[PDB]
Amino acid sequence: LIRKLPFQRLVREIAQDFKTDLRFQSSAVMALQEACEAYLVGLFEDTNLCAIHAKRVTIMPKDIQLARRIRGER
Amino acid sequence: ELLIRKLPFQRLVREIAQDFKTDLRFQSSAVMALQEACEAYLVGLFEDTNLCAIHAKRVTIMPKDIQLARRIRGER
Amino acid sequence: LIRKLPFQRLVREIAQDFKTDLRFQSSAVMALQEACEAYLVGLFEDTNLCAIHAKRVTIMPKDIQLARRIRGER
Amino acid sequence: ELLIRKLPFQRLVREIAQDFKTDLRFQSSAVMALQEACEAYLVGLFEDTNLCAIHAKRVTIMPKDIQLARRIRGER
Amino acid sequence: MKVITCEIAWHNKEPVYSLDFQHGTAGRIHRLASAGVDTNVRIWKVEKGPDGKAIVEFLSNLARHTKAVNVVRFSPTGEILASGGDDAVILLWKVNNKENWTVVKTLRGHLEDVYDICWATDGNLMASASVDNTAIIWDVSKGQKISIFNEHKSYVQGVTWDPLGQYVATLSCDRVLRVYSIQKKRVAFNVSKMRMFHDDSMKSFFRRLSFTPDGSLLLTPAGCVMNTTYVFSRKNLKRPIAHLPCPGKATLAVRCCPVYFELRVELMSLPYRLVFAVASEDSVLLYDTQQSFPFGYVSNIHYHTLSDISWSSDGAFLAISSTDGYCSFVTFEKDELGIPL
Amino acid sequence: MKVITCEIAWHNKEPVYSLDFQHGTAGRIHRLASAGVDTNVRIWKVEKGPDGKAIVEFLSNLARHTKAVNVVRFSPTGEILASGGDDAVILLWKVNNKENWTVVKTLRGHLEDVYDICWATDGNLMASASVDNTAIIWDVSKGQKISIFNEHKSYVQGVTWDPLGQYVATLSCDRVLRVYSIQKKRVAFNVSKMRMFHDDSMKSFFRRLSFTPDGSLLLTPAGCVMNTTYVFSRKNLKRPIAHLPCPGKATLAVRCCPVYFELRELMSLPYRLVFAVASEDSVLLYDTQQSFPFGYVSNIHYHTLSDISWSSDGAFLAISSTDGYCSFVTFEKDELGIPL
Amino acid sequence: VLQPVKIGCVWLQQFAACFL
Amino acid sequence: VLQPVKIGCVWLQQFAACFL
Amino acid sequence: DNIQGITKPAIRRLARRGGVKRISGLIYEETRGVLKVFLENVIRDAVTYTEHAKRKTVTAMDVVYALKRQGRTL
Amino acid sequence: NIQGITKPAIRRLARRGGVKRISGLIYEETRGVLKVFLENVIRDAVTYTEHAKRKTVTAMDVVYALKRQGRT
Amino acid sequence: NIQGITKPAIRRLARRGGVKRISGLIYEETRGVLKVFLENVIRDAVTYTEHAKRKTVTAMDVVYALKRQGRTL
Amino acid sequence: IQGITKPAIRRLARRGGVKRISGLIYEETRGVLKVFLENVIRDAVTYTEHAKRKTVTAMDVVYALKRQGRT
DNA sequence: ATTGGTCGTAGACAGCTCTAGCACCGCTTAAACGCACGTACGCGCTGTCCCCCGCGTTTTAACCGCCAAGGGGATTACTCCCTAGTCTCCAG
DNA sequence: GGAGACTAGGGAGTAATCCCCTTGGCGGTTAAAACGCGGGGGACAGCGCGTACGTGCGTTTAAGCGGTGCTAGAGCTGTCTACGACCAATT
Repeated sequence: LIRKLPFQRLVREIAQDFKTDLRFQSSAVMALQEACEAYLVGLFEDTNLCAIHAKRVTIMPKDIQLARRIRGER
Repeated sequence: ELLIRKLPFQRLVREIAQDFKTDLRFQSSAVMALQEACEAYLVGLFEDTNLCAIHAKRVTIMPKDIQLARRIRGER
Repeated sequence: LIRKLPFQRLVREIAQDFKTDLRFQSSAVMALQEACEAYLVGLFEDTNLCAIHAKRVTIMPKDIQLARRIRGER
Repeated sequence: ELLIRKLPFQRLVREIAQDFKTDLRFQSSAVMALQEACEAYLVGLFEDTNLCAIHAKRVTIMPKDIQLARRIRGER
Repeated sequence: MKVITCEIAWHNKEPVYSLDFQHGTAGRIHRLASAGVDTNVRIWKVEKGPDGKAIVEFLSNLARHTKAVNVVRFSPTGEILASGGDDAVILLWKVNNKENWTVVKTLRGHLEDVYDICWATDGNLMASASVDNTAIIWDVSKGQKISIFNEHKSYVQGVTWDPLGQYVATLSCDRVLRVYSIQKKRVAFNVSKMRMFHDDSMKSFFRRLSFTPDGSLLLTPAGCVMNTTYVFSRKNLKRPIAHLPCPGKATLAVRCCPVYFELRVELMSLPYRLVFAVASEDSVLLYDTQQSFPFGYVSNIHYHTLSDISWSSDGAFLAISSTDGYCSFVTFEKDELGIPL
Repeated sequence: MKVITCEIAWHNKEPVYSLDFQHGTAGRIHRLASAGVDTNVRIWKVEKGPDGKAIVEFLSNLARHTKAVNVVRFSPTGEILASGGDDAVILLWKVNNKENWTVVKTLRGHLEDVYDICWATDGNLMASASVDNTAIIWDVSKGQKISIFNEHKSYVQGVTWDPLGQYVATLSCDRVLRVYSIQKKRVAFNVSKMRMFHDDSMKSFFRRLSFTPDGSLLLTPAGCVMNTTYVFSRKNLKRPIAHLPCPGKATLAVRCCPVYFELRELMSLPYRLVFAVASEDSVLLYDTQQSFPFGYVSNIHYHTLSDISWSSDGAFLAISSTDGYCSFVTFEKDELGIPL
Repeated sequence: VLQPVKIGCVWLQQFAACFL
Repeated sequence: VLQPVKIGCVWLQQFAACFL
Repeated sequence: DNIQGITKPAIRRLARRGGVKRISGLIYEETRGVLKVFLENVIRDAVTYTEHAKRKTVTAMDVVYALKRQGRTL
Repeated sequence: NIQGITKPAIRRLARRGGVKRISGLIYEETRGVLKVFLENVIRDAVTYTEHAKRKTVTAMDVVYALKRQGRT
Repeated sequence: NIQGITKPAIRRLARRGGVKRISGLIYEETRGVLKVFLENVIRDAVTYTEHAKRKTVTAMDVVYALKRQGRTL
Repeated sequence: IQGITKPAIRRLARRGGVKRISGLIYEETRGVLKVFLENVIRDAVTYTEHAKRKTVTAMDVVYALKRQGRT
């Protein structure tokens, strides 16, 4: 549940990078919102998993890069 | 390369086959191909867990970390 | 992947059956297309699953009536 | 409205609990919730299997039916 | 008056959600319909006995609904029965089990639990309130939806149709009331701050408010100043004239008797007074137009939360339903409330 | 002539997918680049030995690609190296391991295996062909996409740029040739029937056809009559003038030497051009004037051939196969003919 | 159990309405 | 093993040209 | 009468994809019946979601939530 | 452990499940079905209890779980 | 622009993720992860919509991107 | 199933770059070995029955690689 | 304490499975056909822009307590590193 | 048959493991503001739709017969009939 329009013009600016004059319909907008929210909740959940795994309550980025390397990110 | 003996793998394959259904012949080429894919996958998850333990800042490994990796994969 | 014009006729006819003065998107129409495709093919693997348990190759309606009653959508 | 012997059910679910986490206290309400889920799902499953067996034309029921239904279910 | 409690389970001990009397009745015997978790709509025959106590007689069972039913409504003429619930299907039953009923039109378009239904005076236009954050206007003769009101941001638990046929009053779980003019089909008024009503913590699935039978005033239960019931007017819908204090449990139901009583602080000034019933979670308060304080109060008659109340055609019966699976009635003698016009 | 087969694995015993010589070379030593499954692009140094046999010298390794690489292309000036593959990223390498290379522009926009790349004569325009059923036109200086040709309905395994800069010749796996006019940016011609080309049963991942260096004629491999190579002309692209029969396996590659040779006839001009055609397990060497092939080499590779390449002077003819081994064809001084 | 307390018709003061 | 057969410069008849 | 738009060879080759070899002709009519009833089912929820966005035009996102309700997301 | 359910109980529950003729090995696959079913439910109950920081498993927890897999 | 991933918005999304305690540097490494994976997914999405000869991306492209990234939902 | 010898596990571990290994490693390694063995053989026989064949073939494991995405 | 719940035995036969029997309607072309598909293109029109104003809930900064990540050290525990039979995989 | 390997087994010792600050960065608090939500034309320029086009490979009928559904008779077996013993269970 990110705030709508800040996210939408994040998407707009990062879409303009490939080539300008790109129009996106609201349908695909909420679709990509669904995609981003699903990914972030999944990654956050797995970070909590590996964090209590790390036997520290507070979150650490090292957990994040760990998850990336296991999830095939880099 | 190969570091797992052919006969134990073949006999467990025949065990599960006769558990499922008899008269299922296994060819040597298919058996060795499946075995090498087996070793590749298992070693892949193995160093996956190795890196997990490296983050776990404890050089010795304990399998609950491996089970974290499992639910990362979502296999079970 | 099945066919296009008769299914568009189907969806338009059922739409006017619901209510007139409505419009469909082409992309949405084809999306409905693969959606119905997937649902029917899944039902049909269920059909095969029953018939194999029915230890007969050829299929009679009671297979698909099981499919539906067993999952109970109707 | 229950037929499974309630305290054997309680001991079963308790023994399952301490197989994973030790010293889990259960009250009557939790036990009856587990029950109601139990008989509900099993009666649905047997309804399924009986009608499938009727499709099978065979009066007797054997677990090829229940395996059939579960391979429908997607649980495996 | 006398109060008689139904100690026999109407729907096999399942909670009752709604009650409605046949508005088409014109004599002493009245027809009452009930809705429960058992996916059945039971119409009963309610009539006074020799001693004046209410007597309940079972007439028909309506099991077409696949899931539970939360609201049941009769037409102002009594011809068509409206019934919708968990399966989110609105059925227009008709007299074709001592008797039988058949669904005329399937007014589908809702998604989940439908909580409040109101019949328009003409009987040809429908207001439906459901959890789905919307109110849909339907055509009874056409059997098709014609208008949509999606301004609700929470569970819609109460709606009523203006008897004058000008506005539409809605109550939702968001402590926000929305008024829709029947001509423009847009929001005419909106009140949220005086909070103004009770939040989601209130334990009743219904927020049923109803207009005054003449439409001059609107009675909105489940208010907060403590629990209260605010009153609005057609002159100004953005400010309450007064509120009825009901400390303790929150009011959830407002029903007005369709019989105009003569005059025997005054909420509204016309030569006639109207007696209405307000049902809280465990208490029922009976007011009239002219008196600020209630002239009747019944409590400690049901073991769980009350769900719905209904007035009879002549006002001699006041059915009360609760969530414990049991219902109750309030019986008034000949013109006990007052002398009808 | 002499044929020398490289018996040392170039990419650690993995199949070789492409080969290309440095078009910027102008002397005796030529620079060759290779593509393999090892996600690495190896540029080699190829030069004749004292006896005339080909000698291969390793120069650089290009491991930036995350996945397999299918096609490697040099610019006509030889400055910029084009490389794309399974990761579907078109890298414009530049000379910055004996030597080093650096990617200039990232011409991304493709999805999976990119099979055929053709440089325009000016070198500022790219034609990109991949499994993704599309052909994308790019600007080298801009590094951005400018035109799209996605009318293909199957694996786009062959494309070449018109040397005259008028049309675009594309070969897809659907046995259909598509000609795209360069000014209209639409389809110019469509030929599918005399089927004419080979179906999916042909085992080569490539359908690389190339125009004649003058652009007058177009040579398309992987045809049917039986396996053959049809010849088209600018005058009429809807009917082949003739076909070169190749019984056995289907032809997969067409490459023409960039050196014009004197006449010692498919097309009637005072010069003749020698081109190389690679089948699955055989190579036939033709010339412009003689219908029959003047050279034929076979039984030198244990698996299917993948790519061939002529040298800048025509003295080297590299051959790549899918067995991890490559081979070269060496001609003596002007053995093919007298250069113009 | 519950203890029923019923108040008859008295022509209570805890619920006297307060105006605004 | 493979038996290489190589044909030198002959200025093969199995691959003679065929026209239409 | 577009219901008959789903033909004998089309259903036969869907069957081929399904995992059957022999199927009787008496299954085509029940196939169109199951197709029509469940397109009814899915499009009901689809049009509800469409009305939710104050839309007079259906969108491809609607069928997604429709299958989520039906438990067959894709 | 899993033997908390008795074979006669299995038989009577099957009998009111509408079946008349039954084989033996059903008494053992039914236990596997039951454990496979209940593991997910109890896992979700543990998750919800940790979310609410209630050590004891409540009725409403199980009810909302059954709502999650859809057999309320 | 890029800082549009609001800090307390990150906080509440972590809340829904069951996160206990949150540090500052997360509030922009989340921006990094978001930007890179959206770059990837809208990349193959615009490719998929280019296959359709369509100048606007669709939810179909998004869902196929999720299949290719193994997070189908 | 016992055939996966524990010293083989340990030498494959030594190849994997680990240094000190807990003893209880072996049983769960074998278990998740056989779960994927089961998945692959299930997909193999799924393709094989459509092929109307009874013998395992390398094409089956290649399609298993394609399906699971490990290619 | 007793008390209903359970368990395990003995065989009659009801019925699942196997074999034998039978017919009949899916493959399998050959020929008629038709709508499926592809583009234009004029016509409809739907999504829209985007600004500001309205206006208002959340964002951001900083404080202050204080919970916890990590260091230190004592504590146990577990593969060395052979030692040795073995045993069986594989070659002859 | 015979030679690498593994399985059974001590040593301690390095590697986890839990305790003890410990402080510093982090969890709620506050004020407002600042973008967040929204809606309204504007019709301009983007968008699909229907139909025409044609024409060609998918669609339709049918022979036709035989691989596959349908019926008879086993026929041999594992319940569920009654029961006699244990036997966990509520209080």
